[PDB]
This record gives sequence, structure tokens and C-alpha cells, in this order.
Amino acid sequence: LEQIFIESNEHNSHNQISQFRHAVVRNKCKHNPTLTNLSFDTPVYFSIDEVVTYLENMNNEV
Amino acid sequence: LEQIFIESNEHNSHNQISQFRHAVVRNKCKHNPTLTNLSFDTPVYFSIDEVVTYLENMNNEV
Amino acid sequence: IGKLAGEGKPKLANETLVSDRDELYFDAVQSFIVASQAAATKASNGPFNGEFDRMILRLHTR
Amino acid sequence: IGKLAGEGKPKLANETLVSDRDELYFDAVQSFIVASQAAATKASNGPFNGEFDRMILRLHTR
DNA sequence: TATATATATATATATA
DNA sequence: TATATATATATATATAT
Repeated sequence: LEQIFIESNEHNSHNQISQFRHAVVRNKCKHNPTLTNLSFDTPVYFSIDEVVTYLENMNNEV
Repeated sequence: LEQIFIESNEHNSHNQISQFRHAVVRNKCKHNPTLTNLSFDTPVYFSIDEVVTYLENMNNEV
Repeated sequence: IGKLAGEGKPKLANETLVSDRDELYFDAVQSFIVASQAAATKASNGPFNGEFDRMILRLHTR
Repeated sequence: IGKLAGEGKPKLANETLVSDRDELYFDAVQSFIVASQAAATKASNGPFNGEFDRMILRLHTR
């Protein structure tokens, strides 16, 4: 994923990377709430459009 | 002296090495005044702890 | 160097420009003002600053 | 180059515009304006500014 | 009341 | 892409008119 979605300054994106990871991790628990101790690398459903709109919201926060 | 203390890493050392030498020279001049025309490599005494104190005072210079 | 108007040349500690390098640089070491970005005091760094640090000590040694 | 309204071209030291590069840059050296972010005298540096520093000297020497 | 004077934040260029 | 040092409107406050 870090290769396919994030493309910048091969390793110079420490902010965006982390926030992306947080978004995915906290979104996975919404759509599969029964499972426990879910991590990034874990293979379960996760929608990308939701994550895009999530960051697009964080952008204009006040 | 540049191998025992300052490892080869962190090529961004322009400032470091210059100010290091500039500190050692003065610390040498202080504790051995009778002599003249001192240098970096000249074998006279110096207090490495004082070198540390100076470099720190610089690190927090305002 | 200084980048103000009609001052496309170096600048020393005493606010005095220079025309021909060969006339003064040899006589004795000189000190210049600090780099700054003010619109009034616009000073940028030189082309060859920093690079030549080692060979100076090597030559002083030899 | 200045960014004011209707001045998307280079500015001369006499506040005069440079329409075509090929007709002027060849004649002789020129003088430009100072770079500033004031709205009355706004001007931003150019594309290749500052890059061609060492080459000029090397070539003049050769 | 009016006038002037001082901190906060927010957007843009420049360097690495 | 980042940090950082610059910058500039926009209060609120002080004082004198």
C-alpha cells in the first residue's frame, strides 16, 4: 500500500503516512466491529473513498 | 582526534568540525600561556569537559 | 554577498562594497556581516562558502 | 520578475518591462529591481535564479 | 470619543 | 514535500482630544 497509494520523496512523508495509517486503522473497526485487536497490516475490508473524504474533511477543520 | 570522538557519520559537519577546532585551540592557549604559536595538533593539555561545556553553551545560544 | 539595489557585489562588516577581489583579499583576513533576508538588509550566502574547510588545515600542517 | 497586475514580465532597474528576451539579454549586462513581498513593489525570483553561479566563473576563467 | 499603538495567527517564498 | 523565517490584517488596550 505504501508503494501504491503514497508516492512522494520516497521516505520524506512522515506526517501523511502516519495519518493515512490512522485513518485506515480506525476505519477498519467500523465495518467489521466483531473482531478484536485489529492492526494496519490485517486483511479485512476497508473503504478508500471514506478515507479520502475523511482527509478532505480534516483539511478544512476550524 | 577526529576519529576517536566524532564518528564519520552525519556528513553535515561543516559547522561541527570548524567550531570544535576553534574551541580546542583556545582551551589550549588558556592552560599553557608561556608558549606561543599554538595549533590544533600541538601537544599541550586541554580539558575535554570544558570543550563539552562550551559546545553546549553554543547549542543553547540566544 | 549583498543583493540590494546597485549592490550586486560583496559587503564587509563596515558597509563597504568591493569591485576587484584581487586588491584586498590577499592582505589580511576580513569579516563580513551575517546572512539576512530583511528587505532593508538583504544579504545572501556566497557561492563557495563552506566547501573549503579541510585543505586549509592540511596546508597549515604541512 | 514582478507579479503586479499586467506586469507578468521582467522588470528593469528603471521600472521598464522586458517584452522579448532575445533582443536585450545579448547587448550588455542589465540591472533589475529588488525582490520584495510588499504589495506595491512585489517581485519574485525567477526559474533559474541562483543556479548558474559557478559556471559563469569557470567559463570566464577558461 | 477618536486616535494611535501593540500582540496574535495565517498565507507565501526560499532552501535543502 | 517539509521547516523555518519573513509578513500582514485584525483585535483589544491606552491615552489623549
